[PDB]
Amino acid sequence: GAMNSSNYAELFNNDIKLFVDDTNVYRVTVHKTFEGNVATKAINGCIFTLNPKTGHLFLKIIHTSVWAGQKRLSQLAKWKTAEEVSALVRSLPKEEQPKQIIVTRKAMLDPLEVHMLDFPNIAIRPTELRLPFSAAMSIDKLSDVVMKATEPQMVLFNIYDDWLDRISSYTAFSRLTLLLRALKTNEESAKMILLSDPTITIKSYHLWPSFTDEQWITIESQMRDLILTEYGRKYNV
Amino acid sequence: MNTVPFTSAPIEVTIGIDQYSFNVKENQPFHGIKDIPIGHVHVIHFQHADNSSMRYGYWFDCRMGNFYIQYDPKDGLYKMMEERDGAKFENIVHNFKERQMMVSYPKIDEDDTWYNLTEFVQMDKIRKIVRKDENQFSYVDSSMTTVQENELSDPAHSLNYTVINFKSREAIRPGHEMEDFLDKSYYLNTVMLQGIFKNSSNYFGELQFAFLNAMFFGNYGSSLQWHAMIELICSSATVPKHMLDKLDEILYYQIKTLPEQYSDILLNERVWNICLYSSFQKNSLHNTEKIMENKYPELL
Ligand SMILES: CCOC(=O)/C(C#N)=C1/CCCCCN1
Repeated sequence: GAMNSSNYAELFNNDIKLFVDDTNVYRVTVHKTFEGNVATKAINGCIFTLNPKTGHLFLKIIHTSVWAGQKRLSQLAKWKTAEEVSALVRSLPKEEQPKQIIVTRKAMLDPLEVHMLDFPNIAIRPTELRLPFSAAMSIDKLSDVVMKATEPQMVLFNIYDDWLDRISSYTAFSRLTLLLRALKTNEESAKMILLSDPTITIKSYHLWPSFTDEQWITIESQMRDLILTEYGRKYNV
Repeated sequence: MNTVPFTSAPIEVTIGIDQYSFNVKENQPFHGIKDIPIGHVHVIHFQHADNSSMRYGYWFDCRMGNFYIQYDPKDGLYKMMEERDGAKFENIVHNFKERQMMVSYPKIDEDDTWYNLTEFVQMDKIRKIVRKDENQFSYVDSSMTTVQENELSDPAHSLNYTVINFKSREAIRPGHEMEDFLDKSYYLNTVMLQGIFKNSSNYFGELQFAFLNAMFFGNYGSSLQWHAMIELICSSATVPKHMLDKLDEILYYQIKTLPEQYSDILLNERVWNICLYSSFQKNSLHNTEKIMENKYPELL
């Protein structure tokens, strides 16, 4: 069934699984027309497909051309997501195919279930965790590749950089979920935290700065402070 | 006008004949049912006074043979049988009518209810859903499960309705996933109507039979089948206009005949609210919508 706090261990076991987040697939800017009506202009999006155990991110870039001449785009986006995830699975060798795909929003269950009927042995699951994957476009290098794309394109990243050399996947996913939750609640402050120190750089082949273990503890503490703060700032506590 | 004679009534039982029913007391001098209209399938059904568990019954057509009921004290039920000696049977019946030991099938002349509930139901099709080929009549009861129910355990005692499953490869063409899932016309018209049922009359006959088994026996899988067949039409953007118009009539008489106090378990809120208010055909079922709103506004 669904995926909740009772089973954190299953995320980091040796059964291949992927999280799928469709929240950045269909992205628009809303503006006024010359006549004073409102219209949307779509911008490039992405499907965020993540192996939580290995950190492999399958970033499918959704070029705005895919929406041309189409109706009911928010419904189509869920089916387009499903179609691209199914295409990804079929492209992987059998031994790399996932045994479970967990969708971060329940509206994806039926579109994905229907696209994956050829794969009856892959479980399609919802989750109750409130995962902050929508903030993935707050990661500069991810945003950059999506915005620059001129055509449909898949780009492969490791969202954990080299962290698994030193920490476990339960800790890497926890750090990623923490950075992303912070970037989602106050992007400016989150980003100031990550970059205040000019001497800690982001390697060309990485997404996040090269923090030592001590510096990550300080960083992680600061993101908690931020999340807790904003939460007071929000409710007045 | 045909007759279904009873050998006797050894145990107290409510007997149903189509949409009619009457109470027979233990060892009361009851010898069956006369004046049964020819030209329709019928169902004769039973609920023992002492065990309201298991409603059970027999679908039959008096044109297909001479049938009678006889209680079996070993198996504990009223059993339908066929009498092949035509002369022995007329002679039995005539003695029981002379001594007036039969109830009269009580059809009011204005009343088309039964015809309207069974318009497309044929005995030959029933016998393919209920597989027991040595007999010309078909037994159904409350507990029988459907072939599809068994896939999700006795095959000989299953209801072999046509499997409908909206998230299946049969229903969804490769490359038309979204289109076929949101507009099931392909699945209705090509897969089911042209490929499996051949015509809408067979479709409607199975739909009507499912409802009647759901109503008379509270057979849960029949109710699932009836709702699935309604939903497949309503979720199709492209339906022949005569089918829509006939569906409206079919469902209207079904909803009209349902006991008021059973609406809570025989009617799926989700299917009905979708069919009448969300689906492509939301505006095509005027009679059904009007009776549903005036009789079961709660559900909606
Ligand atoms: C916002 C920070 O969130 C987390 O650290 C988190 C969650 N949600 C979990 C649960 C997922 C699996 C590992 C345990 N840590």
